[PDB]
Amino acid sequence: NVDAILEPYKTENARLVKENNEMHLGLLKLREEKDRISRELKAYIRKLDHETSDLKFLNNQYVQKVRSLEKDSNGKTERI
Amino acid sequence: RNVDAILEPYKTENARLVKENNEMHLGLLKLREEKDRISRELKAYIRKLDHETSDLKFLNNQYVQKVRSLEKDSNGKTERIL
Repeated sequence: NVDAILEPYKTENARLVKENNEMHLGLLKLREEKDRISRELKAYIRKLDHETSDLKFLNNQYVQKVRSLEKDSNGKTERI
Repeated sequence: RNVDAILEPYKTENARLVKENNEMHLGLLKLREEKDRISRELKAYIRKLDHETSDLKFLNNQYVQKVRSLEKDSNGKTERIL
């Protein structure tokens, strides 16, 4: 009789425990996806941030050469 | 009061599980939005760096063409001197 009184509460509890476990795992799955994504994209950003820095350095290297070659093309006109 | 004492743990635990499940159901929605926001923001910053790279690559070739142009003249002017 006690078992018949308790059965609805034991069934509901089992339903809620199943759901609680599923949601804990779901959150963990999702936080791992977010964590995996963020670290991948942030790494690819660092790779592109290096390429930009190299291209910016190389562009200044050409600016210094253009100023050097323009001085030479001016010295050669003084000689002419 | 003995039936009440037998069911009180399930009544309490069930109420605790419902509260937690509701909070985690919101937690999942909040988390999927955060993941989508993070992904959009980082993928956008990647595109911003992609354009800068393309502009720097185009500008670098523009300097390569000028260096070849200036080197030709700096060679033609030496020939004129001789």
